This record gives sequence, structure tokens and C-alpha cells, in this order.
Amino acid sequence: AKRISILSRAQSALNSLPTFQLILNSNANQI
Amino acid sequence: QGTQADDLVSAIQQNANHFTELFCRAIDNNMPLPTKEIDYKDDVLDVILNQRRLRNERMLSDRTNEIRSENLMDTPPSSMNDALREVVEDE
Repeated sequence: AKRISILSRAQSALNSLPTFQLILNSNANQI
Repeated sequence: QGTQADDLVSAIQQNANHFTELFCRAIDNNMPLPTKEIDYKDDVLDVILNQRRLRNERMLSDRTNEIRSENLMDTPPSSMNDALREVVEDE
């Protein structure tokens, strides 16, 4: 995301970027 | 000439320890390429520094090439190169 948060906002015309959250979904067996 | 210049002499005389590093930065910014080449009669420190400069160039080129190989948005060439060198020298 740091590579995306630099190469995008500097081209489509300070910024601190936090640690991203992992959200993960499964379709397997439900206990 | 009539243009306005700061008193660099007095500022150096008051705070010379900072201006040593400022002058070193200015010198390193504008350093001519060596006309002579590295030979076996050069100093060990010189060839160490030459290898460090070549290493810095190689990691810069490798990081730029890997990031270009990613193509992380598949898209303005000059602005692309500016943001590209900005992210490469930062990483």
C-alpha cells in the first residue's frame, strides 16, 4: 500500500499511512 | 550586482560546526566525474568508496526495475518517473 500511496496521489493531481487491517473470509466448514 | 545575499561569512564564523556539514552536502551535490579510472595503484579507501558508490547505483537500479516490473496500477510518463524515483529512494 505504501507503493500505491506514493505512485497515485503524486500523479492524479504530509500523509501518514497506518498499518493495514487483515479481514479474511472463509467458506469452509462452520464449527 | 545589486542582488541580496545573506552574510555567509558571519554565519560561518558564529556556527561553523553546522556549516562544515552544509558545505560537505553542497560539495557532494555537485561533484564532477573522475577523468581518471580506478587502477591497482589507488588507495584502499578509494576503491572501497568506489565500490560503495557502484553498490548504491545497483540497488537503486534494481529497486526501480522491480517496482516497474510490478506495474501496480498499469498507468503521464514524467510524473510516473518522478513518483517512481521518489518511492525508490525512500524504500
